[PDB]
Amino acid sequence: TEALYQVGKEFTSKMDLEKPNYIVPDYMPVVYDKLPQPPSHREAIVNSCVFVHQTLHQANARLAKRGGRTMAITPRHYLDFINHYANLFHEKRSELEEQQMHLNVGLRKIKETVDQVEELRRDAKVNRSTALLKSLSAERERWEKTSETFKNQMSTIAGDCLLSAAFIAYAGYFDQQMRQNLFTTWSHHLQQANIQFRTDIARTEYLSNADERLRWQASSLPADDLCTENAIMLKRFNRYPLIIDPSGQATEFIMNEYKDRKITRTSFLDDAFRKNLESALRFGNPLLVQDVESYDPVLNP
Amino acid sequence: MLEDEDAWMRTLHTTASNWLHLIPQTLSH
Amino acid sequence: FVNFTVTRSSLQSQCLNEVLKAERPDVDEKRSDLLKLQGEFQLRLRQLEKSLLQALNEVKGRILDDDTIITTLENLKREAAEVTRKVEETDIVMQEVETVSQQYLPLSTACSSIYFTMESLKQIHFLYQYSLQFFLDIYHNVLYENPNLKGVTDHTQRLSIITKDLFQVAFNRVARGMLHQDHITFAMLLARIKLKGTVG
Amino acid sequence: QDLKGVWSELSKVWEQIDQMKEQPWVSVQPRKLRQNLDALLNQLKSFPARLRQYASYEFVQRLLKGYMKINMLVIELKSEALKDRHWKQLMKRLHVNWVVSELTLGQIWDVDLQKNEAIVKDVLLVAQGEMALEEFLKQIREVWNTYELDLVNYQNKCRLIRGWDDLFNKVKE
Repeated sequence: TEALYQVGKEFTSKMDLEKPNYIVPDYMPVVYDKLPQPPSHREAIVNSCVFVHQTLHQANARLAKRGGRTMAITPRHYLDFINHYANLFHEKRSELEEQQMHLNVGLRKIKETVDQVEELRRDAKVNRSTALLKSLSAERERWEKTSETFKNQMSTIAGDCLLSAAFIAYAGYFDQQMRQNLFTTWSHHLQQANIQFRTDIARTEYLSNADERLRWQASSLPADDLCTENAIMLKRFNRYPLIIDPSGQATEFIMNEYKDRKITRTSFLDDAFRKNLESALRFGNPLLVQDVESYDPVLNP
Repeated sequence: MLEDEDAWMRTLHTTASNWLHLIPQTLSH
Repeated sequence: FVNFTVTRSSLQSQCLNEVLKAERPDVDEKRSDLLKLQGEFQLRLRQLEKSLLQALNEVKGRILDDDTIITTLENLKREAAEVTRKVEETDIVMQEVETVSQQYLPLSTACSSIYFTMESLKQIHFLYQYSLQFFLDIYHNVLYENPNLKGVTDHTQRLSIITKDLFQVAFNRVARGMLHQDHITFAMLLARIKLKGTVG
Repeated sequence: QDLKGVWSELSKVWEQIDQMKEQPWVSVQPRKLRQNLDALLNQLKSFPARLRQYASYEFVQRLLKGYMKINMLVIELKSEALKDRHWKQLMKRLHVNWVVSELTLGQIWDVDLQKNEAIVKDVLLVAQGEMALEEFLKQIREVWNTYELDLVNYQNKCRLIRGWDDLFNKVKE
């Protein structure tokens, strides 16, 4: 627990996870017995980040208990989770700041247009300027409230990214039911720690714009919640992905998506696999390798 | 139970226990 | 890892979504609209502000060409209030879709059980192999091309007819490709599935 | 009168920084540069507390900290991947008319590499890809210029070629 806590703190130290108004909960659940007390927002966030790893280990152990096929959980999962959390936090904060700045520019231009129509009222066009102003000011007021909402969105970003970052890193092999169970457990633990997060989060919607979903559906993506989440996992991956697709739809989806990049098909069983892999690594074209059940170890580095 | 995957091992434990109890422990040569 | 594997819950969700789309499309709209109160609607609402600001400073005293620029400002007046209504009506809609979706849930569980039984049929005879496209085609026939639903408008009767036709069409389609010995076995499996799904 | 003290104690650091800046770009070894910069920073850390309050000391310490931060990009700029074309691309994109033979470390240092890290990363990525392709063509040229057809005697009548499988495998690859 201490190693996970320390490797989390020094990777999420560059992030602005500071909240001066963080009300510490009366009774907090702790994985790191030596947490600073009373914990601050950064301390609580890192403790929750370790809760994600601990709960995932417990879930895998439970799946082993009921005879299900388990998958190894290693420190690299935690490093990938923290990297995804950092990239997602930076991306969402950058997007919100860009939107808020654009809305401030819009308010400036609305005030400029109000000045222009006031100049035009100095001059039967003049009477109806009373209507356009009645519209413009209303729009201005609307934009003002929109700006206020953005502030609340800031207060909700951090935990939300956590609940998404873990989802991108850990719960990729699990089925939909256990994915939802893990997400509910993480959300409950975040609620227990007074970390502010959206109540009704949609993972597939928080991590992808509708243009991307439309593009995926244009490709051979079966449109389901699990399939959309998987398609997101094929976009926000730090480590290369392993696609378990008995149907075979996902291979066609990857092929159609990366056709512009001239992706080429290969399999481990193929005799000319190593040379094709050498060419792909040497020149940079993307590659899809099939039949990884007979995984060659040469791909380890 | 190939379609049903919910407890299968809970019953299989009792079944295997009964099967062990039924068979004699050894056969003298 | 990225698992594109069909399971009980995945197929249950797919079937429930299909039923909500086919038989209660209003709830499907109110559900797709509940996941569009996230980035989609607000992104469009401010993407319209982008075009507004593009055509707001294009002025040299010609803003009042007819004093009818408000139309461009009215196109954003409507949607905002609309996306302010749905944000206000986001708890009534959520409870409503929950209540309406739980009604159509036993059908989804029956669908998952039936498909997984068809997948289980392999170890009874080597010929008894059926793809998920088979079950989904059975469901498309049962929901859209069902002659028994014509003239029925009450939703409860439609649901009951859909369930009965699902069991019947599944048995007919599967048993047309089975030896006569195994028809009773599959019928017994479907009867057990309905007994799990039947009420009372 | 403490202004004279801080200026006198900072003068030596300025001479060393300028002497490093005057070094021609070809002779730069980034590891030695890091060693010299670390020596300068440790020397700066030993000044009396009275001098440290001044803005000049903070400015110089921040300057050396920035040079240390961009030392990574300086290492990447000494990559053998970069060629005349890539230097031309850097000059055009950064709007600087450098002369490669006459370039000095100071000119790269005072150019805002920290702000313009994206351009530098893009150019060195293109350089890495082009270096990969170039070395692959070099491998082809060396292999086929050095490949000899093996010959084995056959009944003392002639020597037939041996190794068809290897030759065809190499040609196919």
